[PDB]
Amino acid sequence: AMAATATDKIGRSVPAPGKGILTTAREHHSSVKYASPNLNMKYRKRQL
Amino acid sequence: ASLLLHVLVAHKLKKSLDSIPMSKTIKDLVGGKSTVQNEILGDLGKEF
Ligand SMILES: *P(=O)(O)OCC(C)(C)[C@@H](O)C(=O)NCCC(=O)NCCS
Repeated sequence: AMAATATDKIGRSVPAPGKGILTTAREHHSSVKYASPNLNMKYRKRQL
Repeated sequence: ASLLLHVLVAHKLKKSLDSIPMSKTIKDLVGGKSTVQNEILGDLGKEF
């Protein structure tokens, strides 16, 4: 379903593990009061 | 113990005695290189 890679940030320890892969869950919550047709499969289907 | 510690930490970072000031910490002198911090702490435990 998904496959992703991420680097982390400025650093000086090559073997230290980091949180770049957190980015796979990135999404924008500034405007979120009403549900989004794009997430609703019935809508997507109707459009197809 | 100040000559012995200065020399062991200086020789590990591969720098002359004047390059390493005694006022600075092991974490400071090492930068982010925690691989080298673990070696200095292992060497100080072996020594004293
Ligand atoms: P520093 O704070 O980066 O410490 C060096 C370390 C080698 C002891 C540390 O970074 C470490 O535990 N590295 C291995 C992390 C790990 O298991 N990542 C997955 C593949 S080994």
